[PDB]
Amino acid sequence: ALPSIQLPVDYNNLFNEITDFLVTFKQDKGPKYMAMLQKVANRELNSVIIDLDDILQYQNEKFLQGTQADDLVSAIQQNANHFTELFCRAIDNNMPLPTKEIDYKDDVLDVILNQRRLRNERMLSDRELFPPNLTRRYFLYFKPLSQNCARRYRKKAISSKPLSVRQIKGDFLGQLITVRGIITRVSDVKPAVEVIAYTCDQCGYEVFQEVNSRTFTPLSECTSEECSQNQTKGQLFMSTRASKFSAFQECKIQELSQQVPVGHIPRSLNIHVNGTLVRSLSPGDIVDVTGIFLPAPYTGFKALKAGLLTETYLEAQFVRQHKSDVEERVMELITSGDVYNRLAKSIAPEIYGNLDVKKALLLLLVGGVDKRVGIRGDINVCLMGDPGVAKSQLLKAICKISPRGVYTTGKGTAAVMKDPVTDEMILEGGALVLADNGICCIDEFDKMDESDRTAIHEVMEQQTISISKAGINTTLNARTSILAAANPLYGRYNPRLSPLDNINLPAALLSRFDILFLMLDIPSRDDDEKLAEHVTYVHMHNKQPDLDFTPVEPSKMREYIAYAKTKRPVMSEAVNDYVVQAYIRLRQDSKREMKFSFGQATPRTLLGIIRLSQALAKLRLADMVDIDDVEEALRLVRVSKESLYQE
Amino acid sequence: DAVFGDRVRRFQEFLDTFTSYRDSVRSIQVYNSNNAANSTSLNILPHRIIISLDDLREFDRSFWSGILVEPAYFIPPAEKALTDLADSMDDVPHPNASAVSSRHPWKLSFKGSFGAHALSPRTLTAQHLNKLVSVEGIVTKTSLVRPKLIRSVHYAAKTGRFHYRDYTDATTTLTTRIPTPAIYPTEDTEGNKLTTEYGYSTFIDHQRITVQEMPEMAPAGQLPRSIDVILDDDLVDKTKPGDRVNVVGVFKSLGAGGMNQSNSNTLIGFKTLILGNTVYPLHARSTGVAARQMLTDFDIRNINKLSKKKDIFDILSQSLAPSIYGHDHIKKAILLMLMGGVEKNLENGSHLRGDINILMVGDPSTAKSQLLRFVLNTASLAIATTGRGSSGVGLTAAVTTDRETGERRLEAGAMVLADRGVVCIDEFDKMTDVDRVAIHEVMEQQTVTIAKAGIHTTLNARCSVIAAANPVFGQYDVNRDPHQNIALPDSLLSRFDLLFVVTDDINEIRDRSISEHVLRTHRYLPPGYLEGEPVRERLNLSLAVGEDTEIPKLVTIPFLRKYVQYAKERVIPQLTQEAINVIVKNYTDLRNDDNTKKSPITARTLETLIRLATAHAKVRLSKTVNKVDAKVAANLLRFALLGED
Amino acid sequence: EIPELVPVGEMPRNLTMTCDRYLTNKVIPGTRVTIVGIYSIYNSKNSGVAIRTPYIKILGIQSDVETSSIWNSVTMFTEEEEEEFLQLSRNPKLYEILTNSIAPSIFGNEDIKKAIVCLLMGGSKKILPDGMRLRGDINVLLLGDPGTAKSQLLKFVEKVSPIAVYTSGKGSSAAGLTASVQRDPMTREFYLEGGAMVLADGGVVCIDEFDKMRDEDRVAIHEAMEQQTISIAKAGITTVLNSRT
DNA sequence: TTAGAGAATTGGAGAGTGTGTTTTTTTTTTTTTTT
DNA sequence: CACACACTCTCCAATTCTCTAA
Ligand SMILES: Nc1ncnc2c1ncn2[C@@H]1O[C@H](COP(=O)(O)OP(=O)(O)OP(O)(O)=S)[C@@H](O)[C@H]1O
Ligand SMILES: Nc1ncnc2c1ncn2[C@@H]1O[C@H](COP(=O)(O)OP(=O)(O)OP(O)(O)=S)[C@@H](O)[C@H]1O
Ligand SMILES: Nc1ncnc2c1ncn2[C@@H]1O[C@H](COP(=O)(O)OP(=O)(O)O)[C@@H](O)[C@H]1O
Ligand SMILES: [Mg+2]
Ligand SMILES: [Mg+2]
Ligand SMILES: [Mg+2]
Ligand SMILES: [Zn+2]
Repeated sequence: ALPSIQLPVDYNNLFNEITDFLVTFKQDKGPKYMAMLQKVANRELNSVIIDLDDILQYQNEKFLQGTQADDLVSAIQQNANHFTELFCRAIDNNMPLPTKEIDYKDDVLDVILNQRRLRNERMLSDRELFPPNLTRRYFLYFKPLSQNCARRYRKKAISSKPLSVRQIKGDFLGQLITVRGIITRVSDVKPAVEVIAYTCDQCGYEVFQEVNSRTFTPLSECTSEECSQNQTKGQLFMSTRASKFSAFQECKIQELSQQVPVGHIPRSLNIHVNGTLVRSLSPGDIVDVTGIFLPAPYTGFKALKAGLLTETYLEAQFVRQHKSDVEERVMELITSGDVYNRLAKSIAPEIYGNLDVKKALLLLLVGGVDKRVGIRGDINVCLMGDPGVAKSQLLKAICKISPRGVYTTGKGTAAVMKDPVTDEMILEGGALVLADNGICCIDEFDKMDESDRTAIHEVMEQQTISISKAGINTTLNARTSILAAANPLYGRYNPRLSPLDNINLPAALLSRFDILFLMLDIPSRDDDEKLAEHVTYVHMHNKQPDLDFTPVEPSKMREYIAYAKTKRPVMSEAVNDYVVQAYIRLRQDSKREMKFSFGQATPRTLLGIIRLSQALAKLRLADMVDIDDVEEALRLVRVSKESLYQE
Repeated sequence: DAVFGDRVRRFQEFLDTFTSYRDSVRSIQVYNSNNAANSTSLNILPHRIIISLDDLREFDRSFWSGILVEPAYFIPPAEKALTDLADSMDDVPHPNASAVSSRHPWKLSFKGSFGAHALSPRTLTAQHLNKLVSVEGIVTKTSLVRPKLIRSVHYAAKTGRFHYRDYTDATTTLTTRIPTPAIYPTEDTEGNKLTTEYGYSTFIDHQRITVQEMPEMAPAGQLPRSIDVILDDDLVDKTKPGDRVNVVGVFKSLGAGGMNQSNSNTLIGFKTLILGNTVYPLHARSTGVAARQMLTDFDIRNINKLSKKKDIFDILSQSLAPSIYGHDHIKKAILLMLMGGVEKNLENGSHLRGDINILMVGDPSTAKSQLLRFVLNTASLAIATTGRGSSGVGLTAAVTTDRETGERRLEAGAMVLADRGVVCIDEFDKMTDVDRVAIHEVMEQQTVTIAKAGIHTTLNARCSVIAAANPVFGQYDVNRDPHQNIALPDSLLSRFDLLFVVTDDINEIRDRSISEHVLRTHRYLPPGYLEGEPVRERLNLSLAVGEDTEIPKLVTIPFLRKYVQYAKERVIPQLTQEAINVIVKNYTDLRNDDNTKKSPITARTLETLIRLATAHAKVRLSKTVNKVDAKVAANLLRFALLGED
Repeated sequence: EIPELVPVGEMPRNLTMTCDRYLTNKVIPGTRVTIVGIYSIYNSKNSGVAIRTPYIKILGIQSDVETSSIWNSVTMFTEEEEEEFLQLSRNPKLYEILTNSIAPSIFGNEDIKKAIVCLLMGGSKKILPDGMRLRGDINVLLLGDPGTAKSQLLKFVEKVSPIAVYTSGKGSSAAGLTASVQRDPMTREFYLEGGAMVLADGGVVCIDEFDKMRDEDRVAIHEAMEQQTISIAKAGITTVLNSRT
């Protein structure tokens, strides 16, 4: 038998209080929630976000005038699933009639309403039928309590404290909690059925079946009164037209590396977003998901197979992300600060020296626009450098400021197919596709195998990576700007040896790079002293030794690229002339020098010069490409070439 | 159930006699009440009382023997007595509408002396079944914490009444009862529909760790044996793999083991496992004390007194490995590595590691591996690794499948388990190149990344690696640069703070000194042993389970470990300008010097200088770095690079 | 089955056996035993028709090398034979008796026989207070011209020693000499299986044809010879076994 | 031959005995032949 | 383990049948 227990909650009084709250609450138009229900009746909104701050304010207001409440906020944070049904029932009771001419072109549910009502009425006079969830066209959610900063939050308001996946103990099941973590795997949207709309071949009667079990059994038996009394034994046919579906997405939230105790492994927690919250979560997110932590049961046969050990999921209710005024601000900064010399030092404030490398990194960050083909607007630079030089620090600084920027190493791109056996997903990405409209910081570029060599070669002159797993020949758009940080083999760079001999990169791949910098360290007497002072100051004060203008926000570069991308600075005819004689004399001096053959100016150097000039004008208003721009571009190109011949 | 009531009242009398347990229950209750009345707080004390078995034996020997011999009949009554005691003396506050329904029985934990029950997973035979035993060993696997149902509370929306239902399993309750199919009752007795009330039900966490005997305890010629403990509630997540542990619990069996028609001659046995009641974390290889050794006020006073010595660094260093003659600078570097520099979690994602890495490359038989073994035996958390016997998967993470839950899971490798510890990689150069990229990544950014089997995580490996390597040839060749002597890439040698080169130069005075020292070492006789008697080991030091100016030349190893723990926990040195002057002067001198042309000096040596100076500041217990700290760090680094003195 | 009893061109055949109560933990892998058992039958459900897996139910085990451990990690020597050993130890020519009885068929090689006696007895293990231990086992290498009876000496040492494993350098791998990580067919869980240097724990392992070992296999013996521990970090396992060989 | 009182049989629901699942080969070592 | 399927065991009232009915 089932015993009985005494619990002081009194659901009926709570329901009366709930109805009073939905009727008699007006935030400091009429009532807020009545206005929301009016909008719902107009079919202009299908999300009743029941805030808990509002319920707390309602309780506080009625505390001074009768205390006509039973701590609802503390009564639904303990059991939220039942109160979702209570709120839905209270909304159906107080649902206002529409106050708008809503088109009813697709009124299948209304058609079923009136049809079944007429069929019942023609015999009711003898001359609930509809499930409560079937009629609802809204989804109800809970917004957790905000910060209290008062004695009310005396360790209470468990939905106020963002927990981690490890701290979600088993005794929180059924409560309305919130977790903080990084999404890792969000599934595709699937229509989860809430109530089926079986129709019988005879007897005319359709019987509905509410289901929340992840698995059900079709009725297929006309148990209707007419069918049973006539013993027709009719079978039932599903009608997806008259059924009710809710979009279902099954996310999965991990925990941040700062929440994991030492020696442990990050945990994970399944999230079941459904309703209007679908597609609000993506794998590259850090969120504070608020939901009801519920024990999904192993209903079926593995049920008896396992036992009391349940599996849990978080029925998400509210997702809070963490991650022309700006145009005026950046315009004013342009007027005040010299972008050319300021943004360069802003990229790597904690990295001393190598200013021209930073200037080239600005051009890569902006990049010219030459989408028209006959070509490409992606700037690629490689820093051959030297062991012990802060190439990796520069790469990380670029990654942390460049939108859609990723950092990766040669030895641990490409792509993998169908990683999980169960779901059997198709065409999982890699590292180059993630930085589609961004930059890939390929550290240890020399130590990167032939497969990735071919992959990056395809990406570099195709902007689209492809696979040939099972003859599908599918491709992934990866228009990523490439930033390489290869380092010389046999340790330190040898200036005497030829540059391509020092690093195991084929001349075919290196020659396609728009600009190349060889930036090696030399033991000096003053540069090292300033470097040591800088690093030690950073260690003391945890902040850079600020000695000049150091802008921080990257939105200025975003504004510049978005501004001049539509502008597309058109090159001048005199510019084209000066660059054709520039190529002529460059090739002439390349011959007369031939010392290292890693120079012969090539059509690709002209394309790189054009795109660098385009990027420079793209930074400075529109159509600024003139002699002034091309002189700086050619100066940068010549300096980069000379860098290969340093000392 | 007259016997049940008799046991309950006898244990109530015992609890009344020894008022310390009542005081502990009162303390737990007031702590919970104050936390409930007082915010970003989650520290709630569990409903668990640790009773000493010695007190129970002295009070009622019959009850004590019943607990130790047939706990399935004596522990439930004692737990019920404890629950009744806590309820009677409870402050009877206002209900929270959940504690009334959610059961919170007061569990019991035991300590004290066990005698014949102080066992190990190898010596845990079938004659110990259904008895309360304590097993000591190393945790190797830990299942995922998965909540399990023990009571479901239902609300019938037709009578306004609440109906519950208790659930029992073989792994939850000691006494055997009819298992429940774990299906919620969807209909009442009187044809009423019921809705399950989550949040008024009761779920308890459930974990299944695996404890195996210590590898050094295994008999000659056999691999360690393991047992499976089933921790639940407050004892979940108390242990992680690699932890030396001492689990107290009831050695239970389950199943029909054949005897089910399906098996007539089949000769399989029953599934046996321990229902853990207590987890006591003995650690640090000292066989009886925790890794975080308790610090008495006398010990802290003595530590502070010794920190004032002018040559505390020399005393601590020379006291590290007294059996290893010479290698004073390597000992100093090892001690500095034991208390690593402060770790800087800068903004914009920057992260400056505070762990010191030491590489020792040199001629054979120069105590390169005995120093590693000593670091293993001394550091609070050290993991032994060898070049040949370790793969990248075995060093970072292995994608295995959980057996308790049946799903894919990551298992921490040998160099994630050593998080916040040290890794002693012996025979470093023998590692295969495919298995060397992993340690390169870890020493680079101190986190491993996993991208296999549809798993994308980033485990934390903040370990300081000390490695011993051999030259490319048999012995170090002074006629070649220190690049072709070592078979490792410079991109990997750059991650080692100190690269000590040891040479077995053949002298005559030094050879005499070393021979005399080694012969003195080989004549050592243990205190409780006769001459010419083999040194048998029993390690049966488990007499009890649970917690039951000055200028010395050499400090004892346990005191050295206490000092290291105190220095790591307490003092967090901060850099100072007076030390930075020395640091920058020495770095500039080292960089642009003719003799240092062969040296690989880069900007990393500056960070090494800062880390060594901060470590030496930790040695002095000074909360700030001084000129002497930077001077000593510079001298040590100069010896590591040049080696003149 | 005994290697000298297998038929011509046949692999050795295994046989599942069951102990019970006081006959358990009585033998260790590698020991040669004589069993008095009941050749019984059980139908394991794991591929013909009406087939039955055979096994022996042990009723008595008569090893020749003592029980688990050596003499069960203690002395199980009858008083008469202990007195015999004491009488033997007082023999003034005990060294010559032991030397002359090491491979009596090998002419000469007196020094190698003396070194083999020293190897069989072994040194004395020490464990210092600071933690580091000093091994007490002797390793002997026999270089020389072919036909000098090195392999015969190794084969005899494999007999006289209470615990011994004979392996050839050619047919021997690093994971098969120290410890092999294997996957359990049923439970899908990795576990270790001891190699030659674990089977010969507490004894001597004779590695014939030493110079034929692959360069990456001979290295695995470096730790197990001096430190006398085998460190494994593979497939989520992290243990430091013991090999006092 | 017709509207109506008697025998005689057997199909459609249900008591019940025994079934049938969930249930898995990924990833990681170790070997071996070519490369 | 238990819920759902397939099916042997088992069983009375509506459906057929032939002696006595109109
Ligand atoms: N110009 C610089 N300014 C500040 N810190 C620097 C500078 N150059 C080097 N460093 C320091 O050098 C370290 C980072 O150097 P890395 O970029 O790792 O050298 P590396 O050339 O990448 O080494 P690898 O792995 O052989 S490529 C950090 O400790 C930096 O603080
Ligand atoms: N001094 C000896 N006394 C007796 N028999 C001997 C002696 N020297 C050699 N032999 C015999 O000569 C053969 C030597 O073969 P092995 O000893 O097996 O090979 P080996 O001596 O190890 O040389 P290897 O292995 O090819 S380097 C055996 O048949 C021995 O019995
Ligand atoms: N400086 C030293 N002082 C004392 N003993 C030493 C010293 N160097 C080597 N030994 C002895 O050499 C033996 C083996 O040393 P080991 O750790 O194998 O060195 P490696 O690993 O470099 O070969 C040890 O037992 C140790 O006692
Ligand atoms: Mg780098
Ligand atoms: Mg060594
Ligand atoms: Mg031979
Ligand atoms: Zn029908």
